[PDB]
Amino acid sequence: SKVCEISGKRPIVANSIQRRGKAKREGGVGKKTTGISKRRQYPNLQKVRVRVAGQEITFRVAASHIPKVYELVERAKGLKLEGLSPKEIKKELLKLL
Amino acid sequence: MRVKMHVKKGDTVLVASGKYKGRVGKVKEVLPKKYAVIVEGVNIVKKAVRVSPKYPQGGFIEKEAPLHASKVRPICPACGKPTRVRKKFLENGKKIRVCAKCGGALD
Amino acid sequence: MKLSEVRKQLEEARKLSPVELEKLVREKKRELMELRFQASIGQLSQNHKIRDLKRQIARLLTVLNEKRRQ
Amino acid sequence: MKTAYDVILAPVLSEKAYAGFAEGKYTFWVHPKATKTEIKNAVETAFKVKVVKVNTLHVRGKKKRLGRYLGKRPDRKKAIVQVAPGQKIEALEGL
RNA sequence: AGCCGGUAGCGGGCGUGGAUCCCUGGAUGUCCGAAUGGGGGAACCCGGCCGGCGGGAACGCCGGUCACCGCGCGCGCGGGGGGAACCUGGGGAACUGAAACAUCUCAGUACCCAGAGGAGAGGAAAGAGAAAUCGACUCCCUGAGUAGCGGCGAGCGAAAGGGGACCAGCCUAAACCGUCCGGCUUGUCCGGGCGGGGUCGUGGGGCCCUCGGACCGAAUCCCCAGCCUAGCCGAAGCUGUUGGGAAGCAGCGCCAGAGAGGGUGAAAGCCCCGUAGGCGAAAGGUGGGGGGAUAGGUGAGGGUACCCGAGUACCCCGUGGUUCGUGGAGCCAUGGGGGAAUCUGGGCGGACCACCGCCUAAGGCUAAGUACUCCGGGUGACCGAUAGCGCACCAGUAC
RNA sequence: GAAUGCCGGCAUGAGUAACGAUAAAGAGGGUGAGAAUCCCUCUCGCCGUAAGCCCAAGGGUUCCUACGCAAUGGUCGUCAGCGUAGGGUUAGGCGGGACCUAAGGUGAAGCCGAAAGGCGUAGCCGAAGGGCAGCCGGUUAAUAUUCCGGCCCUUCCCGCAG
RNA sequence: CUCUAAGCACAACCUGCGGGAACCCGUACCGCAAACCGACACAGGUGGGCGGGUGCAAGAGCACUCAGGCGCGCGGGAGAA
Ligand SMILES: [Mg+2]
Ligand SMILES: [Mg+2]
Ligand SMILES: [Mg+2]
Ligand SMILES: [Mg+2]
Ligand SMILES: [Mg+2]
Ligand SMILES: [Mg+2]
Ligand SMILES: [Mg+2]
Ligand SMILES: [Mg+2]
Ligand SMILES: [Mg+2]
Ligand SMILES: [Mg+2]
Ligand SMILES: [Mg+2]
Ligand SMILES: [Mg+2]
Ligand SMILES: [Mg+2]
Ligand SMILES: [Mg+2]
Ligand SMILES: [Mg+2]
Ligand SMILES: [Mg+2]
Ligand SMILES: [Mg+2]
Ligand SMILES: [Mg+2]
Ligand SMILES: [Mg+2]
Ligand SMILES: [Mg+2]
Ligand SMILES: [Mg+2]
Ligand SMILES: [Mg+2]
Ligand SMILES: [Mg+2]
Ligand SMILES: [Mg+2]
Ligand SMILES: [Mg+2]
Ligand SMILES: [Mg+2]
Ligand SMILES: [Mg+2]
Ligand SMILES: [Mg+2]
Ligand SMILES: [Mg+2]
Ligand SMILES: [Mg+2]
Ligand SMILES: [Mg+2]
Ligand SMILES: [Mg+2]
Ligand SMILES: [Mg+2]
Ligand SMILES: [Mg+2]
Ligand SMILES: [Mg+2]
Ligand SMILES: [Mg+2]
Ligand SMILES: [Mg+2]
Ligand SMILES: [Mg+2]
Ligand SMILES: [Mg+2]
Ligand SMILES: [Mg+2]
Ligand SMILES: [Mg+2]
Ligand SMILES: [Mg+2]
Ligand SMILES: [Mg+2]
Ligand SMILES: [Mg+2]
Ligand SMILES: [Mg+2]
Ligand SMILES: [Mg+2]
Ligand SMILES: [Mg+2]
Ligand SMILES: [Mg+2]
Ligand SMILES: [Mg+2]
Ligand SMILES: [Mg+2]
Ligand SMILES: [Mg+2]
Ligand SMILES: [Mg+2]
Ligand SMILES: [Mg+2]
Ligand SMILES: [Mg+2]
Ligand SMILES: [Mg+2]
Ligand SMILES: [Mg+2]
Ligand SMILES: [Mg+2]
Ligand SMILES: [Mg+2]
Ligand SMILES: [Mg+2]
Ligand SMILES: [Mg+2]
Ligand SMILES: [Mg+2]
Ligand SMILES: [Mg+2]
Ligand SMILES: [Mg+2]
Ligand SMILES: [Mg+2]
Ligand SMILES: [Mg+2]
Ligand SMILES: [Mg+2]
Ligand SMILES: [Mg+2]
Ligand SMILES: [Mg+2]
Ligand SMILES: [Mg+2]
Ligand SMILES: [Mg+2]
Ligand SMILES: [Mg+2]
Ligand SMILES: [Mg+2]
Ligand SMILES: [Mg+2]
Ligand SMILES: [Mg+2]
Ligand SMILES: [Mg+2]
Ligand SMILES: [Mg+2]
Ligand SMILES: [Mg+2]
Ligand SMILES: [Mg+2]
Ligand SMILES: [Mg+2]
Ligand SMILES: [Mg+2]
Ligand SMILES: [Mg+2]
Ligand SMILES: [Mg+2]
Ligand SMILES: [Mg+2]
Ligand SMILES: [Mg+2]
Ligand SMILES: [Mg+2]
Ligand SMILES: [Mg+2]
Ligand SMILES: [Mg+2]
Ligand SMILES: [Mg+2]
Ligand SMILES: [Mg+2]
Ligand SMILES: [Mg+2]
Ligand SMILES: [Mg+2]
Ligand SMILES: [Mg+2]
Ligand SMILES: [Mg+2]
Ligand SMILES: [Mg+2]
Ligand SMILES: [Mg+2]
Ligand SMILES: [Mg+2]
Ligand SMILES: [Mg+2]
Ligand SMILES: [Mg+2]
Ligand SMILES: [Mg+2]
Ligand SMILES: [Mg+2]
Ligand SMILES: [Mg+2]
Ligand SMILES: [Mg+2]
Ligand SMILES: [Mg+2]
Ligand SMILES: [Mg+2]
Ligand SMILES: [Mg+2]
Ligand SMILES: [Mg+2]
Ligand SMILES: [Mg+2]
Ligand SMILES: [Mg+2]
Ligand SMILES: [Mg+2]
Ligand SMILES: [Mg+2]
Ligand SMILES: [Mg+2]
Ligand SMILES: [Mg+2]
Ligand SMILES: [Mg+2]
Ligand SMILES: [Mg+2]
Ligand SMILES: [Mg+2]
Ligand SMILES: [Mg+2]
Ligand SMILES: [Mg+2]
Ligand SMILES: [Mg+2]
Ligand SMILES: [Mg+2]
Ligand SMILES: [Mg+2]
Ligand SMILES: [Mg+2]
Ligand SMILES: [Mg+2]
Ligand SMILES: [Mg+2]
Ligand SMILES: [Mg+2]
Ligand SMILES: [Mg+2]
Ligand SMILES: [Mg+2]
Ligand SMILES: [Mg+2]
Ligand SMILES: [Mg+2]
Ligand SMILES: [Mg+2]
Ligand SMILES: [Mg+2]
Ligand SMILES: [Mg+2]
Ligand SMILES: [Mg+2]
Ligand SMILES: [Mg+2]
Ligand SMILES: [Mg+2]
Ligand SMILES: [Mg+2]
Ligand SMILES: [Mg+2]
Ligand SMILES: [Mg+2]
Ligand SMILES: [Mg+2]
Ligand SMILES: [Mg+2]
Ligand SMILES: [Mg+2]
Ligand SMILES: [Mg+2]
Ligand SMILES: [Mg+2]
Ligand SMILES: [Mg+2]
Ligand SMILES: [Mg+2]
Ligand SMILES: [Mg+2]
Ligand SMILES: [Mg+2]
Ligand SMILES: [Mg+2]
Ligand SMILES: [Mg+2]
Ligand SMILES: [Mg+2]
Ligand SMILES: [Mg+2]
Ligand SMILES: [Mg+2]
Ligand SMILES: [Mg+2]
Ligand SMILES: [Mg+2]
Ligand SMILES: [Mg+2]
Ligand SMILES: [Mg+2]
Ligand SMILES: [Mg+2]
Ligand SMILES: [Mg+2]
Ligand SMILES: [Mg+2]
Ligand SMILES: [Mg+2]
Ligand SMILES: [Mg+2]
Ligand SMILES: [Mg+2]
Ligand SMILES: [Mg+2]
Ligand SMILES: [Mg+2]
Ligand SMILES: [Mg+2]
Ligand SMILES: [Mg+2]
Ligand SMILES: [Mg+2]
Ligand SMILES: [Mg+2]
Ligand SMILES: [Mg+2]
Ligand SMILES: [Mg+2]
Ligand SMILES: [Mg+2]
Ligand SMILES: [Mg+2]
Ligand SMILES: [Mg+2]
Ligand SMILES: [Mg+2]
Ligand SMILES: [Mg+2]
Ligand SMILES: [Mg+2]
Ligand SMILES: [Mg+2]
Ligand SMILES: [Mg+2]
Ligand SMILES: [Mg+2]
Ligand SMILES: [Mg+2]
Ligand SMILES: [Mg+2]
Ligand SMILES: [Mg+2]
Ligand SMILES: [Mg+2]
Ligand SMILES: [Mg+2]
Ligand SMILES: [Mg+2]
Ligand SMILES: [Mg+2]
Ligand SMILES: [Mg+2]
Ligand SMILES: [Mg+2]
Ligand SMILES: [Mg+2]
Ligand SMILES: [Mg+2]
Ligand SMILES: [Mg+2]
Ligand SMILES: [Mg+2]
Ligand SMILES: [Mg+2]
Ligand SMILES: [Mg+2]
Ligand SMILES: [Mg+2]
Ligand SMILES: [Zn+2]
Repeated sequence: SKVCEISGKRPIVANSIQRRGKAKREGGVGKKTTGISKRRQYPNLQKVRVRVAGQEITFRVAASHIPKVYELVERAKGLKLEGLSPKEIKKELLKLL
Repeated sequence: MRVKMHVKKGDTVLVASGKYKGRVGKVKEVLPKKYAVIVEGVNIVKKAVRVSPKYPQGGFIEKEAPLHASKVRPICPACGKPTRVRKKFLENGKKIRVCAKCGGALD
Repeated sequence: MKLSEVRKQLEEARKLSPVELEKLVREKKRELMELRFQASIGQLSQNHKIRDLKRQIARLLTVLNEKRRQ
Repeated sequence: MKTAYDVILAPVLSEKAYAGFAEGKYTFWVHPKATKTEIKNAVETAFKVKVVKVNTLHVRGKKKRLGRYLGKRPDRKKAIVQVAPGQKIEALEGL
C-alpha cells in the first residue's frame, strides 16, 4: 500500500457502488443505487531485487512496470558504479528514469 | 515632522486677540508641543504657593500664561508694523523669514 | 558632552590603532565604574557625566569596529 | 568589549556588607551571568588584590506597583570576595 | 530653534561651530525561538576543535567554528520556518433540504494536510462542433435558469456563439552528425555525458542531389525617465461696539487657478494649520514605460521512407470529472488486466458503421488582463462610548 | 411595558439570619485622637503520636525592620500573612547538574503509512533507585552542615619518589 | 577490581608525599496550614522523619502533664417557648 518508485502510481480513491434491479436494456424497471461509499484502489506493488555492479538493489514497483526495472539495469552498464552503496546506485538508476 | 512655528524666542510680537489684545512684548519662550508661546508681561495669572524653602511666608506669585501661537504676530524690525511672515531664499541659499508689508528681515 | 568636542573626539579617535582604541576603552570603561560608585553614595551631582562616558565608549568601539571591518 | 569593569557594577551598601570589611570580605553587586572564577579575575585586576575566596548569591527583584501598574525590579546578583591576609580594598573602606 | 520620549519634579547637561526631531544606508544586536555542536521542562544546562585573556596545566571567561536532508566534483550551492485573506493540489464531513428516509441534497462546502506567491491556477489545440467555421489561456457581460441532469422528487445546472479586458509566444525528445567516458561479447558494438542538428498539422523534421546567400529580435542584461521611502513654496484686514473672550454686530477695504476642511476664549476667505497652483532626493527600493546590447529567429524544388515522446494509445474490468444519478453514455482522467503503430501513423465530431471534416496524445516553460487586504492613503445621506472592532482608556489585558 | 429578554443602577425581605468548631477567660500596667480586640505582667483554661519540631511537594517575598490604617481582616484595631520604604537567602563535602541506568520517552540502521505522521535492536534522554567526599559549636533584626572556630575528607592539574 | 587489544614502552599506570585547582543552579519565609488544593484568614483534603514522663497487662490506645504552642478575629447581658 504505497507508491511506485518508477511510475509514481499511487493509491487512489474510488467509490464502491451498490445496485439492485434489472438494467433498462434487459427489459427492466431500472437500476437503483442501494449504497455508495469510498474505498481505495491500491497499486499492485511487488518487490524487485536485481544485482547491479555486484550489489543488491531492491525496488517497490507496480507489476505493470516490473520490466522497466530491468531496462534500467541494462542502461546502467555505461555508468561507473562499482564501489558505491546500494542506496547510491539505486539513486543512479532512478536518474536514468 | 515638527511643529510649524512662525514665531520664536525672542523677537517682538503683537498680541492681536484676547484680553491682552494690542499689547506688544518679547517672545520669552516657545512651547511647540502645546503650540503656545510665552510673551513677557502678558497673560499674568495669580498662582498660590505653599510655604517652602523657595517661598517662605508664601502667599501668591505672578506668572505669565501661555498664549495660543495664532494669537500672536511678529513685528517687523524694519517698518515697525505687525505682519504675516513670508520666506525668502538667499544666495547661500539659506531661507529667512521676511515681512510681507516691506521686504524686511525678521530673522 | 559638547557637539564640537564630539567631532574632536572622533578625529583623534580615528587616528588610533585598534590596540590604542582597546586600551582607551578599558580606561573610560574604568572611569565609568568609578562614576557608578560615587553615584551610588550620592556623591555625583554632575550625573550627566554618566550618560556622556557611555557614549564615548560607544563612539570608540564604533570606530574600533570601523578599523577592523573592510 | 568585555572588561572587569563590566563585571563589577557597584558595591553593596548595607549594614551587613560593612561588617565584612573587618575581615577582608568585600561585597559587590555583579552581573547576573558572571562566574565565580570570572569575578575573581575581575576584582583582582580592578583593585590590585589577591582573591582567595568567592561566595555568590542571586537576589530576586522585589515586585512593586504604581497604582494601576504591577511590575518587577531588576534581578540582581551579589558576590563576596575574600582578599588575601593583610590586603585591603581601600575604595570600599570608603566607607 | 529649540532639546534631554509618554513625564512634571529633584539633580544635571546639550543646541545657528545647526541640537531635538524626520528619511536612507551602516554599526551594535544578551538569551529562546526553524533553532541547527549536544541536551532540554522555550528563554536553562553541557561539550569538541582553533585563537586570545588570567600566575593559568587543572578552573573560568572572550572570539570563531561544529545539526540534518537535497543536488553538484572533504569542498560548494540550496533547503528548513513564518505571513491577515487570496491560490493550487492531496484528503473530506454532518446538521440541514427532500415537510419521514436510504439514492439525491447540503457540497467537494466546513475542516485537515502539502505547496506556491505578490498573486496562484491555466495557457499556444490529439481544441471547439457544423459555422463549408473558429483559432493559446485567463477574467467580466450575455448566451440561460436555456440545453439538459433528477427517488424526472426536493432539487442540480453547462457549452458553442456574441460583446468586452488583456494580449505573445517559446524551449526540448527522436532521426543524423561530432566528442569525452566505461563495459566485455573487440567494434560499422552497446551504453551514459556534453555539443551540433530539430520542433511541425497548409504535416513537419533527418539524410541525399540541384539551385538561392541583411532584415527581425527577447519574457535575459545594462542605462534612463517616471514612482515610493523625509520634505518645501504658497494670495488677501484693519478700527469701533458688546462680551471673560469676536471670529458676532457696525464701518471702510482687500484676495481668489486658493470661498475643501480643521483650529484660535464664540460664529474668521484675508490670525494659525491648510487649500488652488507649483517645487523637491546624496542614499535605498522600484522601473510593466523610453533607449541600448545580447541570446534566439529566416530559402525552394526532386529523391529517400531514417525520426516524430510506450507498459503509452487501444480494448475490457472498477471509479472519478462533465449538465449527465447506468442511461442509447460518448468525451477527459485512471487503480487492475491484456497490449500497438510512426504519417499507407494515430485521437475526436455522444453507442456503432460508412462517408465527410477537425486535430496531432503519451516532455517542459510562458507576461498581461483576474483574486485578496497584514500594510499606507482618499472618500462616506457610515457609528458616536450599551453605538463603532472584543479594545477610543496600558486589551487579547484583568479575570 | 412585558420576551423566567440583555447591560447597568437602586429597592424589598431588615436593622432581620449570620459573624465559621462550646479549648475560656479575668485583672493590673503601658501606648495612643481613639483600646474587650496591640504590647507587657499576673492569674485561669486548651493541645502534647500535637493543636510541638524537622524534611519533600506546592506557594513565590508572605521573611526582618522602620513608618502607617483608606481598603483587605466577618466586630474593633494603635495590630497584621494589609499600604510605603530599606534590609535579608553566602557551599568542592547538603540537594540537583558537569555520573549511572528503570518504566517510559526519543531514536543512526531499518520498516510502514494519501499528506500530516506510525513504528523501530543500538545509542541518547529519563530518578525520591545505584553512586559520590562534613561533623560539633558560635554569630545576625533576618542566612548558616553555606559565614566564623575547631578537627576532618574528596576529586582534578603539575611535580617528586618508589 | 581484574583481563588483555590496537598502541606505547624517554611513554603509561599504581602507591606515597607536596604544591596548585575546584564551575553552574537551590538555600529567605509558610508547610496537617490564615502563606499548599478547596472562589473565603473555609470544622474538608495533603507524602516522609522526630514525637518526652506517670499510670492503666501491652501500645503510637487512654487520662494527666514536659518542651513547645495555643484560648480557634465580634463582644456584654438575660435565664421564656
Ligand atoms: Mg465495488
Ligand atoms: Mg441500459
Ligand atoms: Mg426497447
Ligand atoms: Mg437510477
Ligand atoms: Mg520479485
Ligand atoms: Mg496496467
Ligand atoms: Mg502486464
Ligand atoms: Mg516648514
Ligand atoms: Mg480680537
Ligand atoms: Mg487695540
Ligand atoms: Mg540647510
Ligand atoms: Mg552623537
Ligand atoms: Mg559587544
Ligand atoms: Mg548586623
Ligand atoms: Mg590571580
Ligand atoms: Mg550558591
Ligand atoms: Mg524595574
Ligand atoms: Mg523619563
Ligand atoms: Mg531642577
Ligand atoms: Mg545639513
Ligand atoms: Mg536605521
Ligand atoms: Mg539564538
Ligand atoms: Mg541548540
Ligand atoms: Mg563553543
Ligand atoms: Mg534539539
Ligand atoms: Mg584553549
Ligand atoms: Mg589558559
Ligand atoms: Mg576572564
Ligand atoms: Mg566560546
Ligand atoms: Mg516547506
Ligand atoms: Mg514558506
Ligand atoms: Mg481539491
Ligand atoms: Mg500529496
Ligand atoms: Mg478529493
Ligand atoms: Mg470522514
Ligand atoms: Mg444526510
Ligand atoms: Mg442548515
Ligand atoms: Mg428548503
Ligand atoms: Mg428532513
Ligand atoms: Mg422535514
Ligand atoms: Mg427521525
Ligand atoms: Mg438525510
Ligand atoms: Mg441548505
Ligand atoms: Mg456534490
Ligand atoms: Mg481542498
Ligand atoms: Mg473559508
Ligand atoms: Mg510555507
Ligand atoms: Mg496584479
Ligand atoms: Mg506559473
Ligand atoms: Mg505545443
Ligand atoms: Mg435567450
Ligand atoms: Mg419530472
Ligand atoms: Mg453538485
Ligand atoms: Mg466565451
Ligand atoms: Mg469573446
Ligand atoms: Mg477593465
Ligand atoms: Mg547512447
Ligand atoms: Mg556513440
Ligand atoms: Mg553519444
Ligand atoms: Mg516529409
Ligand atoms: Mg524566453
Ligand atoms: Mg505656508
Ligand atoms: Mg496664509
Ligand atoms: Mg470690554
Ligand atoms: Mg475685531
Ligand atoms: Mg462685517
Ligand atoms: Mg475648491
Ligand atoms: Mg471653511
Ligand atoms: Mg473652518
Ligand atoms: Mg470659552
Ligand atoms: Mg457666520
Ligand atoms: Mg456654523
Ligand atoms: Mg477659518
Ligand atoms: Mg497639486
Ligand atoms: Mg499641493
Ligand atoms: Mg527543403
Ligand atoms: Mg519510418
Ligand atoms: Mg507528438
Ligand atoms: Mg515516459
Ligand atoms: Mg475512445
Ligand atoms: Mg473506463
Ligand atoms: Mg458520476
Ligand atoms: Mg435516461
Ligand atoms: Mg458519460
Ligand atoms: Mg467515436
Ligand atoms: Mg480512456
Ligand atoms: Mg488504467
Ligand atoms: Mg491506421
Ligand atoms: Mg491518418
Ligand atoms: Mg483519446
Ligand atoms: Mg470533435
Ligand atoms: Mg455522431
Ligand atoms: Mg477537433
Ligand atoms: Mg505550468
Ligand atoms: Mg507585458
Ligand atoms: Mg502569473
Ligand atoms: Mg495577472
Ligand atoms: Mg486602511
Ligand atoms: Mg457627529
Ligand atoms: Mg462606555
Ligand atoms: Mg464599547
Ligand atoms: Mg454618555
Ligand atoms: Mg484597533
Ligand atoms: Mg486594563
Ligand atoms: Mg406591549
Ligand atoms: Mg428572575
Ligand atoms: Mg423574575
Ligand atoms: Mg414569579
Ligand atoms: Mg432582565
Ligand atoms: Mg425589560
Ligand atoms: Mg438580565
Ligand atoms: Mg438586573
Ligand atoms: Mg437595603
Ligand atoms: Mg430586634
Ligand atoms: Mg422576620
Ligand atoms: Mg429573631
Ligand atoms: Mg455564614
Ligand atoms: Mg442572632
Ligand atoms: Mg470565630
Ligand atoms: Mg465562635
Ligand atoms: Mg462540644
Ligand atoms: Mg488591658
Ligand atoms: Mg488599662
Ligand atoms: Mg482594641
Ligand atoms: Mg480603638
Ligand atoms: Mg499582648
Ligand atoms: Mg505523651
Ligand atoms: Mg521550593
Ligand atoms: Mg497563591
Ligand atoms: Mg506584598
Ligand atoms: Mg528568615
Ligand atoms: Mg516584608
Ligand atoms: Mg511578620
Ligand atoms: Mg510598628
Ligand atoms: Mg484599616
Ligand atoms: Mg477607622
Ligand atoms: Mg495612606
Ligand atoms: Mg475589612
Ligand atoms: Mg474592620
Ligand atoms: Mg472571614
Ligand atoms: Mg478601621
Ligand atoms: Mg497610632
Ligand atoms: Mg494579616
Ligand atoms: Mg508588609
Ligand atoms: Mg565549606
Ligand atoms: Mg568540566
Ligand atoms: Mg545526565
Ligand atoms: Mg545515560
Ligand atoms: Mg517514535
Ligand atoms: Mg511540516
Ligand atoms: Mg525502544
Ligand atoms: Mg552521557
Ligand atoms: Mg539521567
Ligand atoms: Mg539521583
Ligand atoms: Mg540518591
Ligand atoms: Mg552530594
Ligand atoms: Mg553532587
Ligand atoms: Mg566529618
Ligand atoms: Mg530562621
Ligand atoms: Mg540572616
Ligand atoms: Mg568551615
Ligand atoms: Mg618515578
Ligand atoms: Mg603492538
Ligand atoms: Mg601496579
Ligand atoms: Mg592533596
Ligand atoms: Mg561549566
Ligand atoms: Mg547559584
Ligand atoms: Mg537557608
Ligand atoms: Mg530554613
Ligand atoms: Mg502560619
Ligand atoms: Mg516551620
Ligand atoms: Mg488531618
Ligand atoms: Mg505531616
Ligand atoms: Mg502547623
Ligand atoms: Mg468550595
Ligand atoms: Mg486556602
Ligand atoms: Mg467555585
Ligand atoms: Mg485562600
Ligand atoms: Mg478564623
Ligand atoms: Mg482549615
Ligand atoms: Mg495522612
Ligand atoms: Mg506513653
Ligand atoms: Mg494503682
Ligand atoms: Mg509504662
Ligand atoms: Mg487502661
Ligand atoms: Mg493497657
Ligand atoms: Mg482508640
Ligand atoms: Mg490520644
Ligand atoms: Mg484529651
Ligand atoms: Mg510531666
Ligand atoms: Mg507553658
Ligand atoms: Mg474562644
Ligand atoms: Mg478572644
Ligand atoms: Mg432573655
Ligand atoms: Zn516690514
